[PDB]
Amino acid sequence: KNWSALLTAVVIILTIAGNILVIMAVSLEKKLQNATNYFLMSLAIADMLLGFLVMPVSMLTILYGYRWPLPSKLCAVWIYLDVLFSTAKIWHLCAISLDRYVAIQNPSRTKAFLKIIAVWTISVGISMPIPVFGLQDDSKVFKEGSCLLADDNFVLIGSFVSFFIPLTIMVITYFLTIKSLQKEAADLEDNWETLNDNLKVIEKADNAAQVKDALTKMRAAALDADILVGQIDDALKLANEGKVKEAQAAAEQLKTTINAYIQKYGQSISNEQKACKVLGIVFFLFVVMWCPFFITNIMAVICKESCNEDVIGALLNVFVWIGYLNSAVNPLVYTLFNKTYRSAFSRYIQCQYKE
Ligand SMILES: O=C(CCCN1CCN2c3cccc4[nH]cc(c34)C[C@@H]2C1)c1ccc(F)cc1
Ligand SMILES: [Mg+2]
Repeated sequence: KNWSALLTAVVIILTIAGNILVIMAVSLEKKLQNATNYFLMSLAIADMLLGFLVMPVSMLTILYGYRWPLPSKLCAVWIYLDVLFSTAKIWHLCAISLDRYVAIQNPSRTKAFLKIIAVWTISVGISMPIPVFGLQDDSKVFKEGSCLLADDNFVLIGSFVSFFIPLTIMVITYFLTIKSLQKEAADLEDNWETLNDNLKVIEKADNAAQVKDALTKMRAAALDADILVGQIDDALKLANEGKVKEAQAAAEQLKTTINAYIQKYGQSISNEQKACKVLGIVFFLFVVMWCPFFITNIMAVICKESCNEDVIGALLNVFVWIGYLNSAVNPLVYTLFNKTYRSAFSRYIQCQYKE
């Protein structure tokens, strides 16, 4: 036996215990019902299934010295589900990254479920050559009787199509979301300045022209950022007919609507930027905990006869469990950085499920 098998059992349990709680948070808690949290439930389904189906079999092969213990046609099915769940996880993290970017310049639950299912079928068919060709040829899924994807052309093209190019789309759209929110925070500090400057011009004004000019540029700023434009227009026609102090008074009625609207839109930018940061920790620890696998497995293919394929193959049996450990940690990120997730799990650990 191995103490490694003991450590893996913990990693199976943390994966199964943590991700069920994530599925229980998103299914039960009303504050986790947006589209991103629907993807994080679907991601936790991929994590829960990897802990149930893939990760205990990988522990079983640790116990048999990576000689495959099961039926030989269960190898390509096991590598298919292994590659499927993780490929779903990267295309999920890519879909979160992309859909938060598009949600800024397009301002349903069903729409989430069309996207999730599109990401699942993309992953079902990208991973489809593993049972199609590996069940017809044991040399694609076996190496010295070790079940592992043995064809280098599957490992090169599977890493490029299902790990490199979703990570590339992920890291672009994350950088562009970060810049979009920084422009949106800067656009609304700018319109806050144009509103607050013209409100102070109106409260100094002796003549109708200075109220009318300052409300015109207030009507411009509000149009750029919602329905207080009409209130600004109501005050615009008060200034237009010489009623200076009555237009000045109605701009003070603007100052209460402005502070409400600015602060509400200014809280949702810091909601978005908080949420972008938590997703970026999720994105980061996916790639970092799978980087030692993929880079070794491509340095496997580059120095093939040169390097020790039994050392490389032993590193990859360890590096696969760095990436399996990632399945457990997306729930831990949600405890640390989202009070709604931290509270939901808290209540479920106390067996308290009533909303
Ligand atoms: O496909 C995956 C997970 C890889 C993990 N699989 C585990 C089973 N088995 C191996 C075990 C031990 C050594 C091994 N060398 C080669 C392989 C292998 C093949 C195969 C790989 C994936 C896909 C997209 C992502 F974004 C992130 C991970
Ligand atoms: Mg100013």
